[PDB]
Amino acid sequence: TTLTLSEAAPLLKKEFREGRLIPFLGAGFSKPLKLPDGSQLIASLAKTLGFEPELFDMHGRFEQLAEFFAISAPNRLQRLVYEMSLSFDSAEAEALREKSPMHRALAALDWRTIYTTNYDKHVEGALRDAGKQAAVLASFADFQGPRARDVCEVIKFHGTLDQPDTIVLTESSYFQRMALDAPPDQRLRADLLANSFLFIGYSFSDTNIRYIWYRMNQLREQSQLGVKHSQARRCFFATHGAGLVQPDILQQWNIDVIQLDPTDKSASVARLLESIA
Amino acid sequence: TTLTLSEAAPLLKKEFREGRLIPFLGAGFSKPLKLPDGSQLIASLAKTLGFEPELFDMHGRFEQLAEFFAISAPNRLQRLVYEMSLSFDSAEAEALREKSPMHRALAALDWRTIYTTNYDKHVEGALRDAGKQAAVLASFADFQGPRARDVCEVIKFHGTLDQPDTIVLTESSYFQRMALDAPPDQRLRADLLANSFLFIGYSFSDTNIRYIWYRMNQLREQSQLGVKHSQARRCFFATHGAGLVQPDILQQWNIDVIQLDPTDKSASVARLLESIA
Amino acid sequence: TTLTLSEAAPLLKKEFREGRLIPFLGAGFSKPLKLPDGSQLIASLAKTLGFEPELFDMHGRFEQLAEFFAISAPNRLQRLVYEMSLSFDSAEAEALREKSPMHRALAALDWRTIYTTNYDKHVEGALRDAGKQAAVLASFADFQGPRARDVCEVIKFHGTLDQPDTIVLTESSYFQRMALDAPPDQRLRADLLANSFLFIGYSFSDTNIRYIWYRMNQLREQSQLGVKHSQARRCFFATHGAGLVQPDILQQWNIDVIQLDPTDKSASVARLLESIA
Amino acid sequence: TTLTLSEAAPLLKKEFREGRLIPFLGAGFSKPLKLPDGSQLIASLAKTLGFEPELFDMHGRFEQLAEFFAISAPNRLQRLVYEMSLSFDSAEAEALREKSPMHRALAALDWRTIYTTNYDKHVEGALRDAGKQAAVLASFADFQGPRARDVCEVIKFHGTLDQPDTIVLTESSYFQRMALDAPPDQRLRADLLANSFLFIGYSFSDTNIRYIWYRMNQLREQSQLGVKHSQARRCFFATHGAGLVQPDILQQWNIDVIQLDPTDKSASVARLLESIA
Amino acid sequence: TTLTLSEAAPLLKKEFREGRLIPFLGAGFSKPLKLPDGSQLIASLAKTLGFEPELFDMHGRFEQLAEFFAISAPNRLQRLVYEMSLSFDSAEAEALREKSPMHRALAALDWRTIYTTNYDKHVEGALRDAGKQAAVLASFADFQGPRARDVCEVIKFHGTLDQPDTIVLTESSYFQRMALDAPPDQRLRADLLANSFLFIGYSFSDTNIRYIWYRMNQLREQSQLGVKHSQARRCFFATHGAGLVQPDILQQWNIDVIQLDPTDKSASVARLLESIA
Amino acid sequence: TTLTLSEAAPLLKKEFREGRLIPFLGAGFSKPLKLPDGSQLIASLAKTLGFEPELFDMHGRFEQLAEFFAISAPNRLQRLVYEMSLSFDSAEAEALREKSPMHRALAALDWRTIYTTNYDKHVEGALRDAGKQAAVLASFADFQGPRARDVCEVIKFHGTLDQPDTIVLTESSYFQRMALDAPPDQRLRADLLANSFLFIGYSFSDTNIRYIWYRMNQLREQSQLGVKHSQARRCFFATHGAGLVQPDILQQWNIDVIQLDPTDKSASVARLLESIA
Amino acid sequence: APTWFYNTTNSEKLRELQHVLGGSAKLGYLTAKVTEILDVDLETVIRAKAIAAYRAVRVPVIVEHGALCIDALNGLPGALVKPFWESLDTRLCEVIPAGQRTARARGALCYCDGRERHVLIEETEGEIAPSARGTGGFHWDPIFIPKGQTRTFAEMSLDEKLSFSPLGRLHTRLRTELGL
Ligand SMILES: O=c1nc[nH]c2c1ncn2[C@H]1C[C@H](O)[C@@H](COP(=O)(O)OP(=O)(O)OP(=O)(O)O)O1
Ligand SMILES: [Zn+2]
Repeated sequence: TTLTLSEAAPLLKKEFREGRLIPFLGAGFSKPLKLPDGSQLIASLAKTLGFEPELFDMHGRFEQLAEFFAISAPNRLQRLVYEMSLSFDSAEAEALREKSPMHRALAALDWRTIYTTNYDKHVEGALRDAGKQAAVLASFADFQGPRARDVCEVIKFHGTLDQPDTIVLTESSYFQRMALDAPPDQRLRADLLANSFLFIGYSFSDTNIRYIWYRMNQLREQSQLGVKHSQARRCFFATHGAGLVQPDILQQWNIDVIQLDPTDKSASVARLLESIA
Repeated sequence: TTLTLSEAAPLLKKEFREGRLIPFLGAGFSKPLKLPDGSQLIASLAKTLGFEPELFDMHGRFEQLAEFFAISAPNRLQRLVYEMSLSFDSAEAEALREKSPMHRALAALDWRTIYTTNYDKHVEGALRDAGKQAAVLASFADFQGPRARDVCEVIKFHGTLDQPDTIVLTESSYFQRMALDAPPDQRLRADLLANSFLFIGYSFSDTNIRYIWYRMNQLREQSQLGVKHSQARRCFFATHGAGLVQPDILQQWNIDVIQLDPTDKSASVARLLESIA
Repeated sequence: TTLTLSEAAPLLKKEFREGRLIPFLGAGFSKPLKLPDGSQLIASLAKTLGFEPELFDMHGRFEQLAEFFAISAPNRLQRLVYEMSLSFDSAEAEALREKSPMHRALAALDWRTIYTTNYDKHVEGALRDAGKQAAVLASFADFQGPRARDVCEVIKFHGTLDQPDTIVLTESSYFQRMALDAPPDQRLRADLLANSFLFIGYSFSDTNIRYIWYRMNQLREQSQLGVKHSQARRCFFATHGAGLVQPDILQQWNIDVIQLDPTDKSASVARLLESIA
Repeated sequence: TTLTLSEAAPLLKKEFREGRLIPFLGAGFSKPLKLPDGSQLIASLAKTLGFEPELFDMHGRFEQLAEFFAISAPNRLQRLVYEMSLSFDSAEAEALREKSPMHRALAALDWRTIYTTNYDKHVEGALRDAGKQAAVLASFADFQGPRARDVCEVIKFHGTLDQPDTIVLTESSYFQRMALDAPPDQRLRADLLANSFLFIGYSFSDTNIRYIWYRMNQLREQSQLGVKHSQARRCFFATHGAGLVQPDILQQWNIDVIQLDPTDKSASVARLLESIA
Repeated sequence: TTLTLSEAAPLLKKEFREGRLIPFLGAGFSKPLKLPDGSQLIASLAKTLGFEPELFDMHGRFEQLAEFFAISAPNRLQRLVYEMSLSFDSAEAEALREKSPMHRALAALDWRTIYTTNYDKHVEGALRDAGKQAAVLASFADFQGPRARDVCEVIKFHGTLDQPDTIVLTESSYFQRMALDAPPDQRLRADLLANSFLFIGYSFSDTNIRYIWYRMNQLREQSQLGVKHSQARRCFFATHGAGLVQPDILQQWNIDVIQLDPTDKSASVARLLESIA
Repeated sequence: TTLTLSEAAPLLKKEFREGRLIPFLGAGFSKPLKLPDGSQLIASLAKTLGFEPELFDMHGRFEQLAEFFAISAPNRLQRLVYEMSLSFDSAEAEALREKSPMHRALAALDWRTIYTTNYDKHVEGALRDAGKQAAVLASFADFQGPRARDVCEVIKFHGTLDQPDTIVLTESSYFQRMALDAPPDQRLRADLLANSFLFIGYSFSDTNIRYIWYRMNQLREQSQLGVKHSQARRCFFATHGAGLVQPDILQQWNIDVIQLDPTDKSASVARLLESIA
Repeated sequence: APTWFYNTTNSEKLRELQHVLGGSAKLGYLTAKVTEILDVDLETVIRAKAIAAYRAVRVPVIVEHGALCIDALNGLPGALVKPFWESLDTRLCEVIPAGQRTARARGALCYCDGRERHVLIEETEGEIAPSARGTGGFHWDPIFIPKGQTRTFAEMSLDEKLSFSPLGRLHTRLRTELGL
């Protein structure tokens, strides 16, 4: 009911040599850089507001606690972006990034499009470390700006720290992305029409990501394809610790789960990215 | 920062005598009828699937555990509707409903529209107990069907048990309502343009209810009203146990919180509905 | 107020050598193949219905007269597609297509994406004549189907005759495309975020094409770019006979008009496509 | 014609024990923290634009070269603030700041108001290092925000990096401050009515600072005080390398020059701040 | 729509214990000292000019009738100041000032800044009666003069009788203060950035006071704060007899009205100043 | 990115025949009369003060070195005006002015208003040479003085040598003009509301000229005109040697650059003024 | 109107560059006088000469500086050739020992558009003559004999001198990179 690493490796080679495999990188991909995930941010927002971090967690979800933070005082969200920029993109996080085996194995492949939902320059920065060049696309001005001819386009799906208007963190910013009208939303839905995705270090907790894969099946089911042909183009979900409910929800959306070895999280991902080559 | 019962009582009389107050009733309004809330359903779905009810709860949210239930076997969702109908609308739940002080105090007022998100005939059934007559509107055929002239229209916002296609319980049914295209969605957004609402026994956990009040502020903020005039038409949220984060999120959406006495939940609601008269 | 051919030629070379120029081909591009335009179809639909072709034209627009045709009798639209197949993709239209100077000049360039709104295999057929290979993408199954690695993707925006469910001709099919949810709609809006377009043989009479360029400016104006930077990425509209109103409407949408010589329509287009090389 | 360190020391003790001495700190005060001054920023802006740093300097003044940078591309100023945040407020600039003798000698005194024109947290950060607490005031929301009772207010006169809308760097932002209507402008002109200032590490090159001291003399000369009484309240300008023209311009504005020893710039400033105690 | 005395008392205690409450005293504060208000001056100017006091009132406003008085003859304004000094600061007005309950309740609090618009030494004289010491600041030479360390600064906003050049009474002197360039104007606009004010005995009839609160909202509205945060810092307007139009004009400028009991004007003010303690 | 002479010639004919073109003449317009520019004055001020002219230049800007000159001794500025009058308006500068091709081509056109920033009678003197009559307006008494009916008004924007109080040369005189309250300032800002200007021989180095064009865009941007209509009324900047930064700063202010041939400066200007006719 | 301007005060360099790049309508001519820095390296002096000539004329400018590195003087003069021919006119043939007369005639163009400085360097091997011979040309042309040739730059005509001199290879590189 779940692919292993050796089973999923010839399936990922076929989609990569056809140029139809696109990585989707989450907050767990920057975990070996000693960065906060979605839980250590809330522990830092609770310290500023005067909450204990265990009491602040039980008043709402991740989107709702950041919405409460941003309206506590004026200019409270601007300060967070400034603090995150100094902590996420620091020089000691740069130094952990050249010697990271996941970021080396990611940049060794010749991708054309990479999607990320984290606010750090460590995915395009991994491509600059390997001598390659990348193109960060986050806002409308980036898509219409000049690029080079054949350069890997890194789509910052949730925003970048050097453009603080593009960061979606609060609940009102997730509701603004439910219209699927932002330039990262329109680019994602067109790439999903034709490409397989590889989710690495990401857990489907964002209700706007799950809503995009929902509405791709409304195109898939209305097109009245067979049992054989509607199940042909799959997406892949590499996860150490998926539960018992979530892999069966995603089978509806043509998403297969690749079970990685949970003893060493960083080496299991790196062996997956080296098996694509 | 929070209205009491005596403070909110003249504010609710003014909107009621103008005919611009509409109740919005949740799952906590049927709690004195000994019915399950959103947690005792999941305890019953876990027993059918072979889960322990505490282990089944930590694999996903309420929408996602019901999506996992409905795809476990064919005809598994239809069985749930049949079971719910026998338990929610049973004869002993009818007998607890005439002697309930909340349902008597609700039907004593001369409403014109009532919205509910629960699957039971105990809101229109409370109106039949007081000699009044109601009109259940759940699907497209109900809105175009014949009614009488001046009859309280009960809008089953999430569906009714006698029309099992209208019940939204699983995650795919909540995503289908994100388009705001269903007949209860279109009727709600037009009533929200002109009326104050009174949330009784409901907690804002549905991401499609919160998205409707989100997009009413996008009309409110784009209309460029003043500080005084954009804050004039309020909605009211009667809750015994609102936390510390959620009342400040809803102040954005012109929703005021009415703090009820948490020692006796049923008598606190009944004194609120009697203060409107 | 309008570019000439020699003025627009260095502007089209710059966007082509960067790989950011995409042709958009209309019904006037298949006019030297002796095919009907949008007016000779209505003259053929009026003959079947028993109308005089001048009396049938004054009862509605092009979308509405085809809607009236399709509901006159059962299977009346299926017959039209069969008839169009016989006359648009006939062998004598193939023979006029190798010796056409526009189709030779189009296929001489190394495009990557071509959009068309006409129902004929004469744009991808022009690429097969030059030894190149093309990939027709019209429906959801085409986007998820297998292609080769670097092949010009011809996006049949309004449908193809070999897939009669994809043809949008009647008014109800244009209203179904107003949601911008079809796979050619989603691919167009993502290519418009990053690329210049060249409209050849097309007149903006489709209210779903004009609505896509409308909503790209709602992204452009909300992004609050300057006067200089919001006017940088232009689109180009080659037309022999644009009026006095329509070029000023399209200046709002960053669409520049290239005035071609109206004495010989086919040679003026061919000199434009040869100036890009 | 110029005060020495021992001559100016009893003049600074008298104004400090009366509570009427306010420091004004410039870009040279953060020079021992290895930060750029106004010339190494322009060397960094020229590298991004593709200029040689000596050729870029001869096309305009400091305000005008930053205005040219900010309009070269969209979101070009936002990136600069992000980069400056990473380099000005880095952890190695924090570590040089505790062992800096100027920042220790500044925080040893019990000031009430400090003005700075540099975008870094190293003046209020020096007060946090000495156990004291500071209050950064940069925007309108900071002045109306809550503070404590007796806390040194650090007025970021040109803006702060955690509030990027307050940074005045380009020429258009200096012209917007010529109206003297910003909250740091209004607070400065009222403190100048009653207090002596001590300029440390600042050179009068900003035409809005010089315009404020200009218009204080228009109040001083119109009040028709004597020769003795109009020259009583002085301001002090500690500078290693003032030229031959600028000290005589500032004598008009009751600004006296304190000549510091130019062999060691950091130790000369530290002996001045220790002589006030 | 209007605060009472008991409602406004905890709001004034909070701003006073933080040191952010500043009294603003008008001509009605010296009414129990049997002094003229703005109407009995005009009755005295009409007697000198040979007018009947009811006929002189209908030829212009208060500013314009004093402008007509000052240009009737040479040295006519100097005489008025001399006469006002003998009447306003007489010994029998001193004797009514120690036994006045408002002036005792004002001096019992430990203020730091007091603004007045009346020409009499009865606000700083009330502080000398309570053993405290005050510092009158009216002209440019007063702001740069020597004071003590922690002494309540009484800002004579419209001038003092012992410095007759500072008195603004005529229309030309109000127009000279429209530039907001005088030393009491610059000190007021900087204190308004950070402090709540309490208007006692003053009615907003001066078009230069109303223009200062106008231009503080132009800073407040351009800073784009929320509905919640732009309404946080309020000012207070204690008045027995405010009409129906003026309290709603001042709600724009964050000025709340405290309704005092109009039966005894002196005792209502004294109970307000004792409730702050 | 820069107009040539033949491109800008039909644009200047259209504004001239409508009477909406006004010349703005700088110090380079009197360069063929062998007069000092802004650098040879400073070489003459350094000789009087005892400086070497290369050492005097590096102690401040042009405004600041003249401020240092004027306060070196009493009556030192009066002597400069006397010396400038004898040198600028000498008889041999008159004789070079009739045979100058620029001054003949300027006076051949029928202007109505001419602005100059140089202290010499060679712009109105050029009009007297062509038989026309001019009206010099420099001070308040000139604007209210008698003129003839239709006579070209020459606005001496920085002053005239026969009225030495109007000359702005020192830094304190430039700061006095920052209020934009002088009669040449008020006349310029009203002519800029309705007319195109032609800058000949002037380089934007005066921070009060640049501040006037700054605040015309604050009227232009607040009026919320479109992209098309806010860019309609242009100003023109004829310059042989504009750099790489300054033409892009002035595009913000609707100022277009006309590149003249730098081999012969006098003949390039004369061909521009003859192309307007 | 021209878009590039060749700046020289030497009227003999002007007629050489107008002999080949003269018909180009995109090239103008200016005569501003600049001051060179004190360094023997040709690359350092020509790069500091363009920044000092752009500051004078404020248009896209092309400057030219040469070198006459000599093996017997360990590379002297280098870019210091301007004050040698002023001081040692034909005694420069005598201060160098007979038997090791080899030298390099280097020459450099640097064009500055206001943002970037690009240096083009060509170079001609040769040897100093035993005595000055020839009348044509200008400074140090009677003393330099190119490799293979027996004659000096002064003995050859302007067409023949530019088939050996560094400027004859710098015409084509300046025309191609600037589109003249
Ligand atoms: O190809 C050449 N063939 C013969 N003589 C040459 C050549 N190239 C430079 N020379 C001479 C000329 C000058 O005496 C010295 C270079 O010094 P140099 O600074 O470039 O001459 P310059 O100051 O008079 O004119 P410019 O303003 O263009 O620098 O060596
Ligand atoms: Zn030279």
